[PDB]
Amino acid sequence: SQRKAQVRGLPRAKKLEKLGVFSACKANETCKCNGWKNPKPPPAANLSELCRSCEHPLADHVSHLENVSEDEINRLLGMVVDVENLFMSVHKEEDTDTKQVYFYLFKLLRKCILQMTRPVVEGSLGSPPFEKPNIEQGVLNFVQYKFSHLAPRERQTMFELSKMFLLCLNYWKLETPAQFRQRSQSEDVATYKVNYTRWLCYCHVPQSCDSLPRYETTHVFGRSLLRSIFTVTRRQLLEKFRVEKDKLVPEKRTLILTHFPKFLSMLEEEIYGANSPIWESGFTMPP
Ligand SMILES: [Zn+2]
Ligand SMILES: [Zn+2]
Repeated sequence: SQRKAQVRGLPRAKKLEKLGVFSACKANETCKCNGWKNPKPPPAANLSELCRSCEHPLADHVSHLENVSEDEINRLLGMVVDVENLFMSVHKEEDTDTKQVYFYLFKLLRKCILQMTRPVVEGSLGSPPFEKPNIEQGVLNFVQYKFSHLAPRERQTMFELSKMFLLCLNYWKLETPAQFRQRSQSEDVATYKVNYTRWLCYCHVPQSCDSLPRYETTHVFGRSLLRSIFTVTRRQLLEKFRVEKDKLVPEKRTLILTHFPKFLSMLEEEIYGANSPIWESGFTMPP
């Protein structure tokens, strides 16, 4: 997000050079080049410099940008930075499933710069939302269902803990399907791999690469994903508390220690219990 700020502050000539790298040549009706390649060994390139690949000037790769607005140039530059970022991540990524998603998104964004379009993810994985009621609604229903009768102070503390839990879920990294496979039944794995891919494309990667449409984990998923992940999230949360507790202000420290474990235990019952009412779209409280 800081390399983004820096490139968006450059003179327009330099911005066009950066974009020319990812832009189609229109020197003539037959040139099929998809990007200007600087002929110099690796201050703005002159528009007359000839592409290494196709020998047509930079001008002919960026002429479509001559009259576009400043904000549209900056949107495109954002995609360039995300393309650079995804490219690094693809090469660095050990996990197959993750690497393939990063590579799909890399190609998607590169193609959008080439076509001056807006990215949208597409494939057999479907599009959001994935399940209703979603996690955010389930958790709201849970707080009403179990805690409505508490005194207003204790009730506020549960609400605050619910908001913290939802914020955690929205930034927490899911297990890879390979990790999930090591603790689960083999037939559960294919369904988790679809949800993990959805999660990466719609939720997690867009947090780092904001040219992609961004959806909250807790808004597009529901009980099924929550059943897959919750026991690990819970373990990770309680462990993180053990590590960080003493950096919290004492009021928060005490409240987490004495109310959060039970909140999580009680939510676990509603997540996995066949008989829970909080996952019905019709959920309401008595008058
Ligand atoms: Zn050309
Ligand atoms: Zn070219």
